[PDB]
Amino acid sequence: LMAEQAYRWELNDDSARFIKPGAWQGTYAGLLAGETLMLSLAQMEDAHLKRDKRALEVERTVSLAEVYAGLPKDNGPFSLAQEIDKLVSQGSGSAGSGNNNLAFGAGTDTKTSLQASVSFADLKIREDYPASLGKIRRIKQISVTL
Amino acid sequence: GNNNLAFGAGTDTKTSLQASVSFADLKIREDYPASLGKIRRIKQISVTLPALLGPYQDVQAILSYGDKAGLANGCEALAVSHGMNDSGQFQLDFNDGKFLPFEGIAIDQGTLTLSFPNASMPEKGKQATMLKTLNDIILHIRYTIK
Amino acid sequence: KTNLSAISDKQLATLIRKLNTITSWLHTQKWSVFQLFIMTSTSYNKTLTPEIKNLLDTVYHGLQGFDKDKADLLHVMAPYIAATLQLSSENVAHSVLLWADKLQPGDGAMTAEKFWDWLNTKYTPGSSEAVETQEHIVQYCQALAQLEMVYHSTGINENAFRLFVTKPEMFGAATGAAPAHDALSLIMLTRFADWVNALGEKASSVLAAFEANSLTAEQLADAMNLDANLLLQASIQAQNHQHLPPVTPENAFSCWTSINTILQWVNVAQQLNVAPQGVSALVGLDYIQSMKE
Repeated sequence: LMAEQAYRWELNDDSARFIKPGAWQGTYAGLLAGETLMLSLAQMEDAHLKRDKRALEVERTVSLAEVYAGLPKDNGPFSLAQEIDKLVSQGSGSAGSGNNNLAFGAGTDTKTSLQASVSFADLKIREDYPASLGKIRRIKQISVTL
Repeated sequence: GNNNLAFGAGTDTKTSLQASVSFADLKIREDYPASLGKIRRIKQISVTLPALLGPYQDVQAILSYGDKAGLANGCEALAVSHGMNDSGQFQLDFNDGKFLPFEGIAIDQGTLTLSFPNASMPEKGKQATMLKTLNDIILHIRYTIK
Repeated sequence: KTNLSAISDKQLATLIRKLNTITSWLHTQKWSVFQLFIMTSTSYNKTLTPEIKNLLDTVYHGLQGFDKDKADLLHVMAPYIAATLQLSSENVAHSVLLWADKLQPGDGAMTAEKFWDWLNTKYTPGSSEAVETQEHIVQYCQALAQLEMVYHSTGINENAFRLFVTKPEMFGAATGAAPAHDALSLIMLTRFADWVNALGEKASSVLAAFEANSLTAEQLADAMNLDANLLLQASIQAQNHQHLPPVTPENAFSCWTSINTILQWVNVAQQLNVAPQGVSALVGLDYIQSMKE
């Protein structure tokens, strides 16, 4: 069942379950129980390679000072230059709104920490390619530069 | 013919601009004596795009084959990310069991099409301003003789 | 079902003959009356048993995830039935399942599709619970086990049992009806098995020629080490005389009832140590009747 979670996360088939409860039977001392799991794993590997295909590896730079500077005006648009250097000097306050807000930590140990939040819904990355290129888009690796 | 440069036919590709070229016009089979070897097959196609991409800004473009049948599942197209001797993958390894994209494809016949999504300035496509700076395209064809 | 109080004299004589024949057959077979009643029984006990529970658990576990269009349900279900019901061969279980589907056992007519659907929906393995349809499931399982007791007691070969299940007409049962496990059918099945055993090594070719419409007098005579002319003339005499069911050249070696009639003629002729024409002359001596001269 740990290999089945690995399958259900390397692919997206959260519904697909291959391990059945019938592998052990106390009537017959549980004999041949392992060979039923061996068949289940063989079915899991066969379906796994049957469904797997080469995916288009892509990378995209996000400029956070642009994602906040371009913020729709129903939220207050701001460049990070003029709020980082006052929410430090005041140690307090907030800027922006929704999931794109920039503000200090809520919890008692985070009260000093300053965290900048952004929504992937506003990165709008799904617009950058035709839809028929592929229906599911998934992160491989997030790298940060400061 | 197959060397035309034109916009996409399908409803989502109507913004995308794709440049097609025939391997028959690359005439690569002429570059060596015939008795050196009768079959010539692609090992790896690399693309380079010497536009004036900005700092922390990138192109998106996608070169695809024409058959989509003879070849392993998903090996028929790779997408360029940054366009400087750049293939579709993040680390390429010739020792890996994976077939690289465009592997085993015959040189003599075939069509290669490179597409640029969101080209049309009437739709304010993200590439529109940068694609004007695009002068020329380079393919690095890794092919083997046997 | 017939009552002895209100019965005809000829009907009573027929009943006496039937009882005597069946008693003689049981004595030859070393069989008790209770065993014959069990093999010919139709009422089934509606009580869950550990053997039936194990059968249900094994079938449910094996058939889980089965796809109807991918393969036949009966063929997929056969191996688990063979394992649970203590069978030597898988195809014996497949034939038994076909026979049960034709019989539709129990008070609630049960079949493989209905059994599979009930197991898929209303069955929870490993727990003792009361289900309204559970008694019909038990009856169907009991019928399957009884048809095993049939197959093993008869001693017939697996492929001729398959033929009997699939084509009762070849065994001369009434056309278009499921084969009966009635004692009347049991005795003829036993006689067929005994004749096959008597054929010895030739049986392998004889049965193959019988399953096609291929068998002839000469091949069967070679098989039984009898004269071909003897079998041909016995068949001719059987065709000439009015049997019920009638014997015609196109069934004389195609239906088992016709082969049995011909063999009875041959046995009676060799008992009297005369040709079949001798028996033909004998049976003409109906001197105590008004039907004919």
